[PDB]
Amino acid sequence: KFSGSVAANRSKKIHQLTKKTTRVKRDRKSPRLYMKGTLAGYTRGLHGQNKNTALVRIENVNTTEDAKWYVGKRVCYVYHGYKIKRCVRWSKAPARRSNTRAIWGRITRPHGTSGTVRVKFNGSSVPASAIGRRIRVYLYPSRI
Amino acid sequence: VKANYIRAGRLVRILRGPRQNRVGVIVDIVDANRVLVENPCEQKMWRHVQNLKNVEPLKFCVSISRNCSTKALKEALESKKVLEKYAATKSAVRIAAKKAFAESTDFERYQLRVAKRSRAYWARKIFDDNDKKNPVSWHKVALKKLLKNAKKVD
Amino acid sequence: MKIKSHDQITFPEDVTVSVKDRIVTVKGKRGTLTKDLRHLQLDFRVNKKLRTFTAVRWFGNKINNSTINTALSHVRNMITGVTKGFRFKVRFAYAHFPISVTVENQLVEIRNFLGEKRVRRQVVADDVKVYRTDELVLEGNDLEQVSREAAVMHQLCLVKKKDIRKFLDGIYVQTKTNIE
Amino acid sequence: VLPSRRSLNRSSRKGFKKHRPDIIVIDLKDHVLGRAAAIVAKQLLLGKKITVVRCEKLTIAGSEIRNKIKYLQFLRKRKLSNPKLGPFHHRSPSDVFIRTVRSMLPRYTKRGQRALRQLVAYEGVPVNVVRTGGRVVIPKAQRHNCYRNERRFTVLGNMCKHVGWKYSDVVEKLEAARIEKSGRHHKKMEKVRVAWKNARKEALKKMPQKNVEVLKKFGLA
RNA sequence: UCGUGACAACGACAAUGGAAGUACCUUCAUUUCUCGGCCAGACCCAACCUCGCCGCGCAAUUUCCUUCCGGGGCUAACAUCCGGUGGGUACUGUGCGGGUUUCGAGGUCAUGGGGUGCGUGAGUGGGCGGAAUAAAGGG
RNA sequence: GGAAUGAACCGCUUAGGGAUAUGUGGCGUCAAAACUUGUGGGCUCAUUCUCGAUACGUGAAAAGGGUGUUGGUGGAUAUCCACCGGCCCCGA
RNA sequence: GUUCAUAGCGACGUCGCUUUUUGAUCCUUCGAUGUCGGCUCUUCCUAACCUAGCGCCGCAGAAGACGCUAAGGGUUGGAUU
RNA sequence: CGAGUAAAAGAUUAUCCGCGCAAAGCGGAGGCAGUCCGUUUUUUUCUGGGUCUGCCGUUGGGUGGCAUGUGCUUGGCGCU
RNA sequence: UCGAAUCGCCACUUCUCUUAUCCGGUGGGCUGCCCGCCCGGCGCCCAGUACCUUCAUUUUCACAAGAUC
Ligand SMILES: [Mg+2]
Ligand SMILES: [Mg+2]
Ligand SMILES: [Mg+2]
Repeated sequence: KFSGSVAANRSKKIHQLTKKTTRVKRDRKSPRLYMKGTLAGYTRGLHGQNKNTALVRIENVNTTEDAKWYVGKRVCYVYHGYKIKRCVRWSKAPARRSNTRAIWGRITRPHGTSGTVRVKFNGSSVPASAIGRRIRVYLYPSRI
Repeated sequence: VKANYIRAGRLVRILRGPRQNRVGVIVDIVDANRVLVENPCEQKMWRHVQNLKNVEPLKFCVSISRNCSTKALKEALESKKVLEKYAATKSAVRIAAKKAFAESTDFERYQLRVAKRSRAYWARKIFDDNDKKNPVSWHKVALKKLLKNAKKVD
Repeated sequence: MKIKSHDQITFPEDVTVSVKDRIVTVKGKRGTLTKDLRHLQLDFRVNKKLRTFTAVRWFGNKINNSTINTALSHVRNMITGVTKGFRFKVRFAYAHFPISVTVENQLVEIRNFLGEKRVRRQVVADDVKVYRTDELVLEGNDLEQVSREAAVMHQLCLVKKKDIRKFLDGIYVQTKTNIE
Repeated sequence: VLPSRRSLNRSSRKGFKKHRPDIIVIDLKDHVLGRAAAIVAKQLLLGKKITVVRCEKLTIAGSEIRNKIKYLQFLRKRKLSNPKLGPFHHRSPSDVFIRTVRSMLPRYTKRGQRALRQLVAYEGVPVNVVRTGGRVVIPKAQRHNCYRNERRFTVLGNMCKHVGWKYSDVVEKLEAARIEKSGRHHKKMEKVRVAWKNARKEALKKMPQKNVEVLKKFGLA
């Protein structure tokens, strides 16, 4: 039912339990440089929605004055397709080729009083399959 | 039951106003949910109206009468040295610490990060060598069980 | 609204009263009693040196202020129960058919009430002691318990389908008196 | 759920052992039913996975007689020509919470159906949820910030009993068993908690003299 | 209207329809290939639109403030309140301002540019050049 | 474009499109907006067709009662009487 | 109503509810919605005749009047038409 | 390929079983050689004898139980 | 076979109860003041505050060109 013999397993555990000290997990890998947001939906009223503008809720803002810090920042939505298509640095960096794709946009102005922002996604509009999914809010361009 | 009572001469701290986290002494009571607050030993904090939903009573009290003069209140506060005692309280130090973190300049934030890491390392070193003698952790306790179990067969 | 409404009752010596989160315990020579007052929302305190029990309501209307006296009455009754106890006496009033009552430990049987073959049965709670003398006597520490057993006994026997002015047969309570 | 041989074989080739999605566990004891449902429903639409426990401790404003009558009025509604097609009257407290949340979602689109799929709604704290992590509460619906003290309120479990629920004794028997096991375990490891506390103390006087001052300035030492 | 091969998928909202994207298909059209009518990012000029910070005028700040008394009131007093005495010299209103011998910033995927570089492709500027140094107009 | 729904009510009146700001109506979820705003006052508890809550909309209610609770007015005595409102309850 | 307004009733007045009668209207249907009664069969309402539980009487017993909660169950066979 | 058990409880479920409260503590475990693998702690496997407790399939013969044509249990043969 | 979206984790959190309640518990003195007593953590670039130590031409943003599963 198990692997190895009863011997050389009792000795293995004794050797592992000794020499053991207090060691913790340290995050020394590549860092994250963006804030996490969610796509609430599109601007709308009781008559219907208008898909040329999107509403994004960011973590730890909860205030209009905090949302004003993020006006002009760049925003992207990350998803995957079903084969490898062309990408930036397709020939200079072949390791980048993947099914991953990104749709970019910018933050125009705050929405409401609770820290929601308005986003315009370049020329086109974001697909409706992104509603409820992760949105990346980067720290550039920076005024600070 | 165990609440501090609202009365003339009771120190309070403001909750959500423009003068947030500031201390002053109640000087009078008008109706059920309004008082007059004043603190003559601190900038701003002149006599003003304050809702009773915006204050929290403290443990310190000063013997004064209702509608007392500003010079009388100033004399009473310095005689009892009540303001100094509040500054020594743990609740005041926690509030002062949070204000210091909000003003940090990303270099003192690094210095605090170094200080916390140094303490965490030394705590780990202290915890060990008290686990070798009188074992307490999950692994060191199981080591005794393993060694005794293997004594008979080996 | 009133800023404060208060009242107090004095309890004698050799009796200990304690309160903890609107739960009152009173100790005496005949035992201890406990009452749950978590449904009242009042401010209870005891002095333990002046021997007084105080209840305060702070910002209340008429409905909120009317529970101060009700709470104080209950604590007074508990003190009067843990010392000198309570005792009730009931009487059997039969005109023609002599009704019979039998007490077997904690069980009571009533027979021959108004010429009926049905046997009425009642089980008395443990905290209330019952014994027979034409006199049925119930005694205990809790006035509320003792009074409720007498009420159950009286309601067991009633006249049905007959003029209640002409027919006046039943069980009635005569004397309320402390044990000592 | 129930990984087939296709799933186990793929995990064997790839080398994967276990995976756990990000889930929030909410303790629903002493929570207003309507206010908690409204807060949770909006969070579901925002792409969150939520498990709620102790659904029998939810509270409703009013007396038990008033709320029991309200349910009996709901139970009276049924399709006269074929009651097996009519509205369904669930009886367990956890099913009542899910029905309340469902009425606060767009339930006739794929977006709302997917959101409702992300809620679990247990009764009590089951064995597979005990050791996952710390539970959370919703301060906006905690019923000690919501109800005036003198107003009567209903406990959902008591009301769900007397209208058809028949597992109240099972739930309370399992809950009492959990308390004893959790209480015994928590009293254990008091030595290691004290040892760690006695390690952070006396760590000072071993650190360099400058890092202790920085700790004191920020109110951490 | 039907058969066959290939493919696309699709629960139950009868289908069809509108708008806006996306995933796969394109025997379609146009452009480019050592400069490109391709995709992004930042910068400049003009225009428009915002935010910070600093102020002004008016009797608006006297039905008011402060002292010393006589009533009155509470508790030993003080205070709330009413009459007098001498001093007076952040404040619940209303109409407005502020970058060029310079008051600090932001945005335009919501605008036009040759983006100072050739010729008739007309920088009009308190802002670009040249001169001069309190020049007239206020407290 | 609003009043869930409605020829006629409210707002507004219409070439094809962006940015900004409004009207009527709104800001617990459905459903955009106070992530349940105020460092604003009071009143109300409604047990079986189930308290109340967007005018037009009689798209449902009367006479008559109730110290249930919260306010006024006019008289005696240091609490009593008479009368009139608000919300809730019976009449239903 | 032995005296007794209100056990039970209640004139002269006045306030309502229902749509199970008959009127009033003329909105839908005249390139058609099969027009009375009975037979058969299911379901709903309560303004309660019987069955359950209570209060009250001008309720001694028996037999009844009135009122409340109650629609779970029941409510017949025939002569003439 | 988009992973949530009203399941267990540990070298991150791996590296053995039994009693015990997610305790204190208390019990059991067969040795040798080869091949192919092997960055370690009696490394990970595959065979051959190697002596076997517990087993499957047998032989009859003596019992014995069940409701009595069909299965078992005791007592020896060799045997996997 | 699979190129994929997601980007904290912990045998110190992963027990319970109250909110008219000593909010860490807990006594005393004279109906509110005064006086005593005892006891989340890590993680963010030397395994640790200290000397030492390779980062490139991927030479100005682009899914982290890296991880987890
Ligand atoms: Mg919303
Ligand atoms: Mg026809
Ligand atoms: Mg027909």
